[PDB]
Amino acid sequence: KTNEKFHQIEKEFSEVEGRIQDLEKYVEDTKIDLWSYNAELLVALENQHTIDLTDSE
Amino acid sequence: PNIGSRPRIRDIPSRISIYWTIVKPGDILLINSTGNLIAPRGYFKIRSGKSSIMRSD
Amino acid sequence: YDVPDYASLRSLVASSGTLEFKNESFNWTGVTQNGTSSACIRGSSSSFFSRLNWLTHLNYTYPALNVTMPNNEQFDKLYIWGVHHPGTDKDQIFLYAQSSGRITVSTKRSQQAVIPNIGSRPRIRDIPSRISIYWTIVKPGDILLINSTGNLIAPRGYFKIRSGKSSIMRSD
Ligand SMILES: *[C@@H]1O[C@H](CO)[C@@H](O[C@@H]2O[C@H](CO)[C@@H](O[C@@H]3O[C@H](CO)[C@@H](O)[C@H](O)[C@@H]3O)[C@H](O)[C@H]2NC(C)=O)[C@H](O)[C@H]1NC(C)=O
Ligand SMILES: *[C@@H]1O[C@H](CO)[C@@H](O[C@@H]2O[C@H](CO)[C@@H](O[C@@H]3O[C@H](CO)[C@@H](O)[C@H](O)[C@@H]3O)[C@H](O)[C@H]2NC(C)=O)[C@H](O)[C@H]1NC(C)=O
Ligand SMILES: *[C@@H]1O[C@H](CO)[C@@H](O[C@@H]2O[C@H](CO)[C@@H](O)[C@H](O)[C@H]2NC(C)=O)[C@H](O)[C@H]1NC(C)=O
Ligand SMILES: *[C@@H]1O[C@H](CO)[C@@H](O)[C@H](O)[C@H]1NC(C)=O
Ligand SMILES: *[C@@H]1O[C@H](CO)[C@@H](O)[C@H](O)[C@H]1NC(C)=O
Ligand SMILES: *[C@@H]1O[C@H](CO)[C@@H](O)[C@H](O)[C@H]1NC(C)=O
Repeated sequence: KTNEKFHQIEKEFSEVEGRIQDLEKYVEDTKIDLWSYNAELLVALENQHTIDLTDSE
Repeated sequence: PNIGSRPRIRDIPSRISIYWTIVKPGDILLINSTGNLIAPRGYFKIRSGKSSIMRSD
Repeated sequence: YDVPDYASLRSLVASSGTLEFKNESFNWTGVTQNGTSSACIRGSSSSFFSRLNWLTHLNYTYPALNVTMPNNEQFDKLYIWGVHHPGTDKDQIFLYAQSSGRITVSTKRSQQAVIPNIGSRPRIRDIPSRISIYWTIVKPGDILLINSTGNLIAPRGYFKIRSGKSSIMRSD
């Protein structure tokens, strides 16, 4: 059930450019951190609910 | 255009700078110049799409 | 001084956390060095910035410059320089023989061309003139080429730009 992500911003750099490049790196890092926390929380919730479901059953 | 003695790469010091202008339907494109012009031979069909670019090996 | 794109130069400098300035023997010939300003006082005497070298006419002339400095070793080299925006036409002629001197600092990858514009800015600390601070970073294997016809404030060396964990903050 993935979603299309055809076009995105450039996420790798080989030069120092200034404030816009730093902003792009910052938004990339914030998105990655938020999605990592979301994934960890989702896995923990699903594991807890599965372990409790297969015990209440 | 600004004349300048840039370091030689492939035994040529001169450079070119590439611009781009997009014309909407109903508009016209007008080109005026007095020198240092590198003109187009035609136009590219810019359109919305699902294409993308990536850098790999 | 006023720095075009100041918020980017500040972040670029603050991310390295190193002020290891290394003097380099540049090829400034035919012009006088060590310009002196009265608003800058060091040791109760007129002075100027230590890192930036303010060049001026020598013997009522200012020959065009073409200097180079290759980067051999395996680290980047950051050059901080600037351009002097004078107050009036008289203040421009008194310092340089050229009234509208272009400047051009080029690496192999890209070039920067600047035109100083004369203007009567409001006086701050009893001086109307300004300076604009730029910066060029040289990758390993590239060379830095500086060409100028006036209004040049050259570097004395280079800063050792490197990746690091440093940062900047504003507090009291
Ligand atoms: C301004 O300074 C630059 C940098 O020093 C000079 O560019 C360099 O000029 C030399 C001498 O012409 C070049 O080396 C030789 O060039 C010719 C090419 O026709 C040829 O004899 C050799 O193959 C050799 O390459 C050199 O490539 C060139 N570039 C660099 C990066 O060093 C420049 O000539 C100076 N003067 C002016 C008026 O631009
Ligand atoms: C253009 O207009 C500006 C703004 O009015 C003028 O700048 C101001 O000029 C006055 C008169 O020179 C300055 O006041 C006095 O200046 C001298 C400095 O040598 C001195 O007698 C006093 O200490 C006093 O400061 C004033 O500072 C200056 N700036 C401002 C912000 O008011 C300017 O002179 C006009 N003309 C030209 C040709 O630029
Ligand atoms: C640096 O580039 C400048 C132009 O930016 C060159 O200056 C020219 O030099 C020639 C040769 O003396 C003069 O006839 C021209 O009038 C100059 N033009 C300008 C706009 O100043 C200069 O040649 C370059 N430096 C060197 C050392 O070659
Ligand atoms: C320095 O600049 C002068 C300019 O005339 C040039 O002739 C000379 O070769 C350069 N290098 C040295 C080491 O003097
Ligand atoms: C300019 O001042 C510096 C620093 O004091 C000194 O090393 C240099 O020799 C001076 N150059 C000239 C041309 O006076
Ligand atoms: C300055 O240039 C003039 C005109 O060529 C010459 O007579 C004089 O000797 C020069 N002075 C110096 C200090 O080079």
